Amino acid sequence: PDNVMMHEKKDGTLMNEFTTPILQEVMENSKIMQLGKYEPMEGTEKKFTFWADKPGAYWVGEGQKIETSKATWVNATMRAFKLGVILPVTKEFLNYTYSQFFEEMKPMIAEAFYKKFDEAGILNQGNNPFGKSIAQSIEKTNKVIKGDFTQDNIIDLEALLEDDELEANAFISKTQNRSLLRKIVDPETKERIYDRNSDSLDGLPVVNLKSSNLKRGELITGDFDKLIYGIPQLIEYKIDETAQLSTVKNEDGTPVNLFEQDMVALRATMHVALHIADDKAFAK
Amino acid sequence: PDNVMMHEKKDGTLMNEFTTPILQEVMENSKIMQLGKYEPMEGTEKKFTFWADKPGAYWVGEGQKIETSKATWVNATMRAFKLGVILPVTKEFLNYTYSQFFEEMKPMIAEAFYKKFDEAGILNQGNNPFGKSIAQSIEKTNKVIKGDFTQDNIIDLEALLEDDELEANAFISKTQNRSLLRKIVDPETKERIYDRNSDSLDGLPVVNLKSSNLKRGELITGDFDKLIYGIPQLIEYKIDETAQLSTVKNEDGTPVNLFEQDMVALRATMHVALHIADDKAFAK
Amino acid sequence: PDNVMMHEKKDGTLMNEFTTPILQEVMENSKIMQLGKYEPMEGTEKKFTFWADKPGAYWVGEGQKIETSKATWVNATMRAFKLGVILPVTKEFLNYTYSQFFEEMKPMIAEAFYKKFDEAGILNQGNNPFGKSIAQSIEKTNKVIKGDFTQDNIIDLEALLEDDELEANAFISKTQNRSLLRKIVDPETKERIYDRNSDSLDGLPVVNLKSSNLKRGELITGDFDKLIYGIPQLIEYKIDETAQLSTVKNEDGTPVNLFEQDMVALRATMHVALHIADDKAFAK
Amino acid sequence: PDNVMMHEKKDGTLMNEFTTPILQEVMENSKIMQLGKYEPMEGTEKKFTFWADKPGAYWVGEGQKIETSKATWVNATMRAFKLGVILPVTKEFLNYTYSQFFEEMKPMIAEAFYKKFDEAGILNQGNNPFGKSIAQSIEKTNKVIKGDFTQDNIIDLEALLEDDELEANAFISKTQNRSLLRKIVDPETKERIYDRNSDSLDGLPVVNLKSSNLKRGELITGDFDKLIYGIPQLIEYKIDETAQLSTVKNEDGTPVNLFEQDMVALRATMHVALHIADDKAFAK
Amino acid sequence: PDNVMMHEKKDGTLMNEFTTPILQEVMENSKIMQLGKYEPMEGTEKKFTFWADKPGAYWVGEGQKIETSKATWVNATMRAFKLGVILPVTKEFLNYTYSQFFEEMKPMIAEAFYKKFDEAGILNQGNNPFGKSIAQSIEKTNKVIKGDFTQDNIIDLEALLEDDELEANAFISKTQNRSLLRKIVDPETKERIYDRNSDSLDGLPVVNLKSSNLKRGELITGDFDKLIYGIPQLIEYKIDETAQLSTVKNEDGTPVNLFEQDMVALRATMHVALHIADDKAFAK
Amino acid sequence: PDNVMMHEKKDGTLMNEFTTPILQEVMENSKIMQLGKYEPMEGTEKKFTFWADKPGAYWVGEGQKIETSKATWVNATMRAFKLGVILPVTKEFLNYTYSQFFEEMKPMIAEAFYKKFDEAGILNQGNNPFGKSIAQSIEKTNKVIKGDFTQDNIIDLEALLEDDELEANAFISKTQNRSLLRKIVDPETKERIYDRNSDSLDGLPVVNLKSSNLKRGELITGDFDKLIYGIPQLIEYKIDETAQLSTVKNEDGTPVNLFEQDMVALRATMHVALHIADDKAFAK
Amino acid sequence: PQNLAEIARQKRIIKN
Amino acid sequence: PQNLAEIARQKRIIKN
Amino acid sequence: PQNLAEIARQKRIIKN
Amino acid sequence: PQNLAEIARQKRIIKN
Amino acid sequence: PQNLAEIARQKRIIKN
Amino acid sequence: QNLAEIARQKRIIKN
Repeated sequence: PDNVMMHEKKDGTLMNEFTTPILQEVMENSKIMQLGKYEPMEGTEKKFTFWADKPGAYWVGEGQKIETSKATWVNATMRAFKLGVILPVTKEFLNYTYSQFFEEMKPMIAEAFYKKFDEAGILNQGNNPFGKSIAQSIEKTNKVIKGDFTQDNIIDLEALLEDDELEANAFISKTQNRSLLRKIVDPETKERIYDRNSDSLDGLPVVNLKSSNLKRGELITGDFDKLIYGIPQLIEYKIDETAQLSTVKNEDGTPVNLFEQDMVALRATMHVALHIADDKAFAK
Repeated sequence: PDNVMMHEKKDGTLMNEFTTPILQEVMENSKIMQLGKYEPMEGTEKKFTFWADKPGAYWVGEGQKIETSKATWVNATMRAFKLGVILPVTKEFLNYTYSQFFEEMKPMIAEAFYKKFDEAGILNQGNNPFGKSIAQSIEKTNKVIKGDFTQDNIIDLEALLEDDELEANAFISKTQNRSLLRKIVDPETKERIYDRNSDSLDGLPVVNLKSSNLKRGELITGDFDKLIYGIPQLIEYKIDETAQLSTVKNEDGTPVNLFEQDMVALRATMHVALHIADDKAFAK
Repeated sequence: PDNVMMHEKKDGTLMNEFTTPILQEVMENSKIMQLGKYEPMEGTEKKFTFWADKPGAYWVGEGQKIETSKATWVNATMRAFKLGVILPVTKEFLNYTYSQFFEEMKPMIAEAFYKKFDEAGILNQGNNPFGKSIAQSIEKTNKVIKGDFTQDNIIDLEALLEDDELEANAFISKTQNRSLLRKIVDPETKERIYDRNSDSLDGLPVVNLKSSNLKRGELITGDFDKLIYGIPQLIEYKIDETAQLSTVKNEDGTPVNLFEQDMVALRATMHVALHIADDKAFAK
Repeated sequence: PDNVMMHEKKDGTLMNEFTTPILQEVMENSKIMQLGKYEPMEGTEKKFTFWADKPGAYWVGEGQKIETSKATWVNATMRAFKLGVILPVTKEFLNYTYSQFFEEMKPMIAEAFYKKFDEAGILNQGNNPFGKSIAQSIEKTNKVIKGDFTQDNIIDLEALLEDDELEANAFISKTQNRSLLRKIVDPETKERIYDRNSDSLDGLPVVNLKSSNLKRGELITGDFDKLIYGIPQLIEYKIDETAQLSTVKNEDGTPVNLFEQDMVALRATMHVALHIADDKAFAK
Repeated sequence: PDNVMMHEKKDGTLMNEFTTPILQEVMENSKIMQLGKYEPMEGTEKKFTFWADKPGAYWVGEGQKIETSKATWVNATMRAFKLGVILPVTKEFLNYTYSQFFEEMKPMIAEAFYKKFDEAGILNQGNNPFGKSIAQSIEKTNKVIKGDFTQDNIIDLEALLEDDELEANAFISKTQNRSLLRKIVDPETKERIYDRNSDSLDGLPVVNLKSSNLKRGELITGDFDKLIYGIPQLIEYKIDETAQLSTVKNEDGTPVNLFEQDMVALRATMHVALHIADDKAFAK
Repeated sequence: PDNVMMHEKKDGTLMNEFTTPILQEVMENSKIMQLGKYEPMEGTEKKFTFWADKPGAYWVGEGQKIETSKATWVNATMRAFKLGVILPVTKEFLNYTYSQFFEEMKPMIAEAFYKKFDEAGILNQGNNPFGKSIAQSIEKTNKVIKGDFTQDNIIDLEALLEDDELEANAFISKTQNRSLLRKIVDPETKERIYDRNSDSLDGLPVVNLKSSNLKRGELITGDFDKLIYGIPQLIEYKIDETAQLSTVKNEDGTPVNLFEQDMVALRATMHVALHIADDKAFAK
Repeated sequence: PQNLAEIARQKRIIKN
Repeated sequence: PQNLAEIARQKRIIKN
Repeated sequence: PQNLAEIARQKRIIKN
Repeated sequence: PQNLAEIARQKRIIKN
Repeated sequence: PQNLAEIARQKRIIKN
Repeated sequence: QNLAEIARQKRIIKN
C-alpha cells in the first residue's frame, strides 16, 4: 500500500524495499560484520560450524574433525531523538512522503546500530550483551600478552593463536593505536610491519574501531558468525525517555520539550568458536 | 519574464538560472567549500548531535550520557566593483543584455566571495565573525605542533586527531609552503611524501589557501558543514562609498568620479563539529 | 525432466544448468585454477610433447630427437553437514526445489572442496595427490635459492626457469609475505618493484595462498592443466559416518543425533612440466 | 563582395575568412598564445583590478584595500618582399585571385610577425616594445637565480612565484638548454624530473623559444593578457623605400629593378601581472 | 573439390583457405620473420640490386657502378607424429568434415616449423642453410666483440655495425640472456637499459630465441630477405619414420607400435646482404 | 589518356599520380631535403630570398631588411637498369600493366636519385654540381676546425657562424660519429651532449648522411633553396650504356647481353647563403 | 538549493 | 534475508 | 564442459 | 574577434 | 603468399 | 604546389 505519495502513519511495519537499504548502511560501518560470516535467519535458528573434506576411496584414515551446535536469538532497541527537531510535525513527513523520511534517517539510525553492536559484540561494555563477546571468550581462555609493541610480540600473538590449530585473520585496533604501529622497525631487517597506504598490520587487514573501550591493544578473529534479520518497525510517540538525557540535567520529557521521536526494533545475534587472543597494557 | 532582451534593471533578484553558475565558480575557488558538505537550509537550521546506549527489555543504570543542540546563522556579503568600473553606464550594457553581464562578471564576483570568506572563516581575522571557525576551535582544544617539516611530525599531527577517534581527510597548506613540503624524503623508505602532480601530502588532497594569514602552517578537515541560502541579488550603484579606497586616500565617490558600481549580497552559513588540528612555526 | 516444482530426490546426478554455476564459483575461489589451463577429456587423456628435427632432402646429418606419452586421472569427494542442518525446512525445498536449493549452497560445498585441491596442488599436505606436483617438482629439479628478499634474488628466482627455456607467468606469495615486498628498492636505480594497487610482483600477478604452509616463500607457475569433469553427484543419507566426531568424541550416529548429510563427488585432475623455482629462508 | 573571381584591388582591408587562417599560423608558431591568455579589445581598452572589502551588515571592517586602473596600446607592421617573388600579375594574379594570394604567403608575413612579437615581449631587445614585458618585470621585481640545473635550484626558481601567492604554469627555454635538462638526476625519489618524451619539466609544458638572446636559463609564465584587434590591412604599390637594400650596395628603387611589395599590419597589445621568475648561471 | 561434408583423403594438398591460417601462426612465433623483410616469389626468387650516378648531358671523372645478381631457393620441411596420434584413426575421417583439424593442430606444426627455421636462419645449425645464415655472414665480416655485459659494451656493438653505414634495428637474445641484462645500470646517470614491461634493450625491441645454440650471444640486423611461397601439403603415414624416435632410443615402427603420422612441407627461402654484429662469452 | 590498360608504352611522360609518391620517397630519404624551404617553378625561376625585418610602425626603421636576387636551374638523370631487368619481355609487361611498374619501380629509382644528390650536394665528390654547394661555400668562407671532439669545440664551432649574425639551426653527420659523440663528457658537470634516444647533437636535430667520403665530420645547415618540380619521364630501350659497367670491365651491349634498361631524368636545383661550418680530423 | 547540493557532490575534491 | 547474505558476502573486508 | 572451457579461458587472473 | 577568442582558448598548450 | 606479405607488414615487431 | 606542401609538412626542423 505505502510507497511515495503520503505519510500520516505514526505506527507500522517498515516495507522491505527501504529496510535492506538501512541494513546496507549499517553493513560497512560495523566491524564485526566485516570480520564475521553470514548465514540466513528468520527469528530463531540453529547451525553447525567447521568444514568437511574427503580424498575419495584412496585413503580412508586421517582428517578427523569436530561438530558443535548453538541457537540464535535476542532483540536490540533503537530510540531516535535528532529526528524530532529536524521535522516539527507529521504533515511534514507527508510533504516529504514515506520514502525520504527513512532516507534522511538512513545514516542516523544506522550509525547507532553499528555503534552499539560493536560495543556489545567485541567487548561486554554496554547493556545489550547476551551470549559471549570476543572479550568474554578471552576471559575464559587466558590469552593475554603484556603491553609492548614489537615485531616479536605480533609474531608471538599469531603464534600463540596458531598453537591451538586456528590461523589468524584480520585485526581490530582503535584509531589511536595506529600511531604506535608506525614505529616498529628491526635493525637487522630494515622493514616496517604496518602498511600505511592500505590499512593492514602484518599483511592482514585492520579495522579502526571508533569507541572508548580499548586503549593500547590488538584483537584478531577469522571464524565468527553474525547474521541477523527480522523487521525494524516504526513507532512515533511523545513520552518521558528513560535511557536518554535532555541537554545536560535530567530525563527528556517530550510533551514538555515539544519533539516527535521515532523507534527502531532490530534483532542482534552472535555465535563464536571459542579461541581468540588479546594484547593489553601493563603500565608498571 | 526576463532572459536576454535588454538590461535596464537597477534593483533585482537573480533567477536560479544564473544563481547556479555564480555559485559553481565560488565552489572551486573557495578552500573551505571544496572540503565541506553542504546540506540545504533557509534562514536558520537546528541540528542535534550524539547517540545513545539502548538495550532490549532489560536495562541497567548506566550510559545516560549527554545530548547537545545547536543552531546557525550570519551572512557573507561581497562587492563586484571590477566589471562596473571597466564597463560604464546602462546603455553600454543594453547591448550586452541580462545574459551577457553575468557571464562577463562571473569570475570577478566569485573570486571576491572566497577571499573574504576564508580570511574570516578559517583564520578568525577578517571583520565578519560568527563564532564557529577552524582557528577558534583550536583555541578550545590545543592541537599545536612545532615548526619542523619531517614525516614524523605529520604522523604525530594525524595521531592527535586519532586520539579523539577521528580520521584525517584533507589538508590546507599555503602556496609559499609548497616548496618545503616537496623536499621531505625518508632515509629507509626512499619515497617522496608530498606528490607534486597529484596535489596530496599523505595520500590526502592538499588545497592551497591564497590568503596571507599563514607562513609554515598545515590545517586538516573532514566532517564539516557549510550552508547556502537564497540568491546573490544585484543592485546597480551610482552613490558614495565608505568601505573602498580610491588609490591614494580619497573614497569611491561613484557620481563624483564617474563610475558605475554593483552590489551583490549572498547569504552563506557555517557549522563546526569540532576537533580539527593545526601545525604552526615555533622557531624561538 | 527435472523441474523447480518438486523435491524428495535424495540420490541423483545434477543437471548441467546447475553444474556450471557451482563450478564458476569454485574457479575464482581457487589459486591453482586462477593460474592454470583447461584441456577437455572424458575419463583419462593421453598427452605428448616435443618438437623434433627433420631434413629438407639431402644429407640428414646429425638428426636425432625423441618424444614420450603422458596420462591424467583421479576422483575427489566431500560430505557436507550444512544442508542436513537446513534439511528441517522441508517447505523450502518442496516449494522451490533446485533453483533455490543449489543457489543457497554454492559456497557451503564448493568452499571446502577448493581448499582441499589447493592443499594437494600447491603443497603436498593433503592426502589426495596423484601427480604430486609442486612439492616434488622442486625436489626433482632443485631450483631453490637461499632466502633473502632483494631484487637481485627475485631476478635470480626467475632466472632459474629462464635458464631452462621457460618464460615466467605469475607468482604465488602469502598475504603475510606482502609486507616484506614493500622494502625492495635497488641502490642505483631508485624504483619500486611491487605495486600497492595491484597484487603483482613484477609484470606478473600474485595469488595469495591462505593455507598456512609457507614462511617466506615465492613460487612461479604457468604450465598447468586443472581439469574438472563429470557431475558433482548428490546423495542424501542419514546414517553413521567413519571419519567424524560429534562434539565430545563418539561417532556421529545420525539417526540418534537427527541430522542429514549431502555428499558431493566432483572430479579433480592435474599435470606438470617439471620446471618451477622455489624460495624459502637463509638461516633461521 | 570579394572571394575568388579576380585580383586587382591594390589597397584594402582583409576579409574575416582570410584573417583567421593567416592569424592562426601566428598563434601556433609563437611562444605567447601557446603560453598565455586572450580577450577582445576596441582600439585601446582599459583594465581595472583588485578586490574590494564589503561588510556583511555587522561592522565595516578595519582592513581598507585599494583599486588599480590600467591600459594597453601600440601596434606592429610588416612589409615583406614575398609578392615580388610571386610577381606575374597578368597571368598568375588573375588565376590566383583574392584566395590563392594569401595561401602562398600564409606561412610568410605571419612568420615575420610572430617572431618579432616574442622578440619584444618575452625579451626586450626589440625597438617596438610598449613598456610591459617579462624582462622588464624581472628588472622591476628581482627574481634572478644564479646556479646550475640541480633539482633544488628548479624548486627554488618555482618557489619565487609561490612566495607571492602565485602558481607556476609552464616554462620558456631554448633547445640548446635541453642537454643540461637531461642530467637532472635527483639524490632521492625518481632520479629524473624532466620527461624526455613529452617536453615537460615538472609536469608543466616547456615551450622552445629559438631566439638568439637566450644562453642557458629558464623563464616561467602563466598570467598574460594578449589582445589582438581589427582586420589586417593590405597594400600593393611598386615604389622606392627609404630603408632596405636592393641587392648588395644600394637602396631599393622600383624603377631601377621591378620588384613588388606586400604590407600586413596587425594590431596587437600585451599586459603582465608583474611577477615572473628567471634563472641564469653564476658569474665566476 | 573439398568444403565441409566429408573426409576420406589420406594424401592431399591444402586449400588457400586453410594454408594462410597455419602460416599466420608461423609468423608471430618466428624470430627471423618479425625482424626480417619480405616479398613474394614463385619456385625461386631472383632480385637484382645496386645504385648508379649520372649528371645528364655530361661526362666527368670516374665512379662507375658494378653489377651483381642474386638468386634464392630451397625449402625447410617439418614432420608431425604428434598430430596423427591425436586423431583416432579412420573414425575421425568418418566424421571430420574438412574443417576442425587444421584448426586443432594449428600451433603444433607451426611451432616446429619456426623452431627448425630459426636455427637455420640465425645460427648455422642443421643441414638446411643452403644460403648464407646470420652466423655465416658474421664469419665473413668479423664483427664479434668480447666482453661482459655493460652499457658501453652494448653501444660498442651497435657502433661497429654503424661504422659501416647502417643503423641498428632490433636485438635477438635468448630467455637466459634477458634475465642477466636487468642488473645493468649506468653509473653517471641513474637509469636502466633493459625494460621487461616493454621488451626492448637499448630502445630497440628484442625477441627471445628459445634454442640451445646460444649462451651470452646477441645479434642485430637491419635488412633481411625471407620468402614463403608454396603450400604445406597433407600426407598420412601408417609406416615407420627415421627422423622420429620412441621414448627410449629406437626407430619406432608405426605398424609395430600402432601410431599415425602426419607430414608437412613448407617451401621457405632465406637471404642476407652481409654486415651483421655479434657478441659472445670469454670464459678463459 | 593512360591509367592501367596493359602497359606497352616504351616512351612516356609519366602522369602526376605516380610522380608525387616517387618524389616523396626521394624527399624522406634525402638529408638535404629534410632541411630547407623549397619554392616552386617550372624550367627556371628568378626569385628573391632572406626574411623581412620589422618596420616598427612608430620608430623609423632601425635594422635593414636586406633583399637579394637569385637564379635556379639544371637537370639530373638516373638509369635503373637492374629494375628493367626484373621484367624480361614485352609480354610480361603486358600482364604487369602501366601502373604495376611504377609502384614496384618507386623504391629503386628514388634510392638512386637521393644518393646522387646528397653526394653532389653536401659534398662536391659526385660530379653534378651547380657551383653553389656546401663544400664550395666552406672553401670561400673558411670555417675549419682541427681534429678535436669536445663540448668547448662544439660551442666554438657554433660560435663561428654566430659571429656572422646567423643562428645554428641543425646538424648533418654520419652514423660512425655517434660512437665519438658518446665519449664527450665534462668531469665537473657530468652530462653528455649527444642524446641517444632522440637524435640531436647540441639540442639541434642531426641527420645521418650515409656516404663513404668524410670520416670525423660535423656539418651545420640553415636556409637552403631547392627545386624538385618537373615530370621525371620514363624511357626504356634495348641498347648499350657507356655509364653502367657490368661484372668486370665492359660497356654491356644490350643485343649481346639480353637485358632491359629504364632511364628517368628528374629536374634538380640547389642554392646556398655562403655561411656554413665544417669540422675535420688532423692527427699530424 | 537541492541542485546545488547535487552539484557539490559531483564537483567535490573527494567524491563520496 | 538471502539477498542480504549475498550482498554481505560481497561487501566483506576478508576475501572468501 | 563447453561453457567451462570458455569461462576457464575468460574468468582467470592471467589472460593472453 | 569572436572566432579568434574561441580559437585562442582551443589552440593552446595549457588546458583545452 | 600475397596475404602473408600484407600480414608481415601489419603483424610485426617493427613498423615503418 | 603538392610537392612544396609535403616538404613543409615533413621538414624535420619545424620550430
